[PDB]
Amino acid sequence: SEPYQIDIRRATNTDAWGPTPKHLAKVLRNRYQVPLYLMTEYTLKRLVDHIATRPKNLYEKARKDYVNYGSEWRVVLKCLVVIEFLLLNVDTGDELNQIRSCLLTHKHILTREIAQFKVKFSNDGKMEIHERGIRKKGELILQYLEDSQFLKKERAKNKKNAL
Repeated sequence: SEPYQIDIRRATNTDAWGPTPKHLAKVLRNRYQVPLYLMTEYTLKRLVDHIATRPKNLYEKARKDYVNYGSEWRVVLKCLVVIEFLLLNVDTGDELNQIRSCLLTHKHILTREIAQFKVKFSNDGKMEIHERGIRKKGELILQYLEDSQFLKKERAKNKKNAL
């Protein structure tokens, strides 16, 4: 119910389209009122909660109600897009360190859950490409955490057309 949470939810909704540049900018502007640690943590919690809501097998698939069935992969991918966007766009020092500390605290999400991610079913038959997309985004985030110099340069490149 907090404003930053509504913004993150908009950016990471189950809709087929988005996030737009404006959605991401809106999430980012919460840094003037909310710590980056919390923005990062809520993004991870949404990611985890939407991974957990999926059925394990056909028995539970048929018996749990499961709104968003076959489109949960989108929330997962968009949450990773938000994390990548924050890493590239927040200020050096306090803001960036807060994101990184939150990700490191929960590093298993990247090193296990995302690394091993499977999309069993998606509504358009394209499970393979969605799975690949998610693992790739997870890989990029891990690279940013593993190689500070790469992250530093990408952040500098990201400013080239800032205005």
